[PDB]
Amino acid sequence: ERSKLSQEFLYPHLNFPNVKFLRIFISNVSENQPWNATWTMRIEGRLLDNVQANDPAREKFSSFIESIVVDFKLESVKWQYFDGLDIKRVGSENVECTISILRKSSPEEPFMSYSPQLTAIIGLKSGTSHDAIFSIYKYIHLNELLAFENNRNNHNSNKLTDLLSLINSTHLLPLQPIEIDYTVRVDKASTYGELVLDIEVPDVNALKFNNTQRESQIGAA
Amino acid sequence: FNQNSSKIVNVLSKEEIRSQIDHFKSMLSKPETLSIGKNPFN
Amino acid sequence: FNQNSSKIVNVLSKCLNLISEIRSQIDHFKSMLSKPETLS
Amino acid sequence: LKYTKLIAAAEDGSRSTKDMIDAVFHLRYQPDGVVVHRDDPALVGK
Repeated sequence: ERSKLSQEFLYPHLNFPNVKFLRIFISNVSENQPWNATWTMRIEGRLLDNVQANDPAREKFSSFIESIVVDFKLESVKWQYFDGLDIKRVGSENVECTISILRKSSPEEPFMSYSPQLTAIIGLKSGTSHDAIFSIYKYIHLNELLAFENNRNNHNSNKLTDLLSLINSTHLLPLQPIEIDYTVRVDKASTYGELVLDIEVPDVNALKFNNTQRESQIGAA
Repeated sequence: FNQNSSKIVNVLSKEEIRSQIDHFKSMLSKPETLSIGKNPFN
Repeated sequence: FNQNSSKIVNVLSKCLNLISEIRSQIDHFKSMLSKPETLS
Repeated sequence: LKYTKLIAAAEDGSRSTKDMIDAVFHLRYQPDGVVVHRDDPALVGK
């Protein structure tokens, strides 16, 4: 019960893993351009399964997505909360743009993304608050900075334990989005298979089966 | 390991090497893990 | 941990070979990163 | 215990990377949470 939060009991679940895998395609298809201007580009998404596209009950790519932003360098499209998103415009020269894709985050998910000022000190991108606090305390004890502590944590994180334990709380941040740079191809008619990116999405069923079957609860039973 | 890497890079602070130091520090900001899930197709 | 340590050591060896008290520091850093003494 | 030999072989220096991961893994793994393929030889076949 004391160590429910340490990642030692949460990270790998080789018997019942916690994540699904989603694949995203970014493309554009130039058609009937001078050889007016057609400019459609699409963001497609699909869960890797033996499931077929025609079969109903398939999860939509937009089932687990929060925000999609596309900024050109025209006008910028933002989507707030369809298996594909298509954007068709006019113009033929070319454009390069930034795509930001944010994923839905469950409340059952127990991991918080760290800020770059933290993951520099501890080689961990994401963990519970407990892990960050334990590692920071192990760090100040390892370098004999101990109840006053003065250093690298200071210049990185930019007085006492009761002070640091909330500076770190502030350091923890909500899920950050994925950033990609994508260039529309005007002469390259089909840009379909080039940019394929794979991300992992939460599996709520595994999280629910896991948090209700914990060593603490079974031990109490 | 993180402490020593950051230290020796701050000492290497003193073109190609500039972009490479930027790449290194960005990489240190984001280490990689393994994500494991079930296998849909055997 | 193994993979991250390996990648960092490779890119640091590259950056050090590209930049080749200052000279002695660079030599000692080369020697240190050669083997994984950076952990200890 | 089950992994007492895979754990020992990990830190003794032998089986530095690929040998170990293939020994553990049925399940699917990718080398990171987000994997982007800027250009792929097999994927452009679509």
